Amino acid sequence: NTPEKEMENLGGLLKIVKNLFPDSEEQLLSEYFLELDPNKKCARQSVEYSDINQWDTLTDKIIINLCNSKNSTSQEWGKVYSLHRKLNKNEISLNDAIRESGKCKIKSAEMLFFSNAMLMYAYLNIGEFGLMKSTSKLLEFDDLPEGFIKESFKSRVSMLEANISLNENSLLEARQHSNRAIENSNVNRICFFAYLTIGNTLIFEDYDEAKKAYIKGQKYAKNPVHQEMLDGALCFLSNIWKKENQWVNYNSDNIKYLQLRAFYYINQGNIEEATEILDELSSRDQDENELGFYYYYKGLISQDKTDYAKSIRYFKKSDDKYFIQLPLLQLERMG
Amino acid sequence: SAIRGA
Repeated sequence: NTPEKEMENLGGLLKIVKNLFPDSEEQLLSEYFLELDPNKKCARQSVEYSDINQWDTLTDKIIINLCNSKNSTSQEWGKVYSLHRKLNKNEISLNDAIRESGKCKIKSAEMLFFSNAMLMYAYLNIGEFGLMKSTSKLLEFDDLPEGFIKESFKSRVSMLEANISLNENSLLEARQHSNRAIENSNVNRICFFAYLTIGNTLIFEDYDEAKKAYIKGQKYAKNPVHQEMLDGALCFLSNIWKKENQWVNYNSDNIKYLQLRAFYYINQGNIEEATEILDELSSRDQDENELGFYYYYKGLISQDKTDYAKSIRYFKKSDDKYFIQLPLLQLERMG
Repeated sequence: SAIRGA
């Protein structure tokens, strides 16, 4: 209960606020984290706890305090997390991010570990699943000392490995990684993506069981960004099984949510406005995995097996062994 | 497109 500046272990104060004030810990520590000394180890722990929770407004202000600090380790943590947030907010390109990180450099085992994990999030975001798979082999947990950060990174990696297993069509392994992230984490973001991934593995097996997993993930979808993603997953699930879709996004310019609205229009029969959506997406820079879905939706409209051919190539280029079964199945029906 | 996340 000492003043904010001379705190010794956040890992003790955090374990008493989530058990006492669990429903309001975001606003409580949004004021407490900013009063910590940016030169101490506690302030460096706060940027990781704020970012794992994706309290983006809080994270961006802790980073400013770390960058403007004058302890070399805090400056290193602040700059690495700064590049991480830039990749999240699409204000720097991945090709320019790998060049930045080269000229400094990094010497703490935590930020040397997180530098590679950060890239795995970007690889996931732009559908470069070959680089994500291979990068995870360079994450060695034996280089990290035991403590608060290591357990937090273990949670991050459990969910990265769940998506690697999903992309490789290892559904049981993906569910095991997602279940271990749930059993050993209390962060809403971790639990949300765990149940989002569980549901993704059941999209083609059973509609209800996939929806049961997304329903659990709704309980952790307080972040409106997470809400938009769960809506897109439920929109994609409703379009696959041809069920009532109450999650169609009409007010968004995101490539993936625009595709899902076009997917919805295809199932409705509004070919004119499904084509118009796919028409404008042709002027957008879609990643290799988005282009796999894009040409699959094009094939459902034009019946051209060459559209399914190019969908498959794009799915193999991004190394997606799971959703590639959508164009493959649609031509097995054609003969 | 399906929605993935970690």
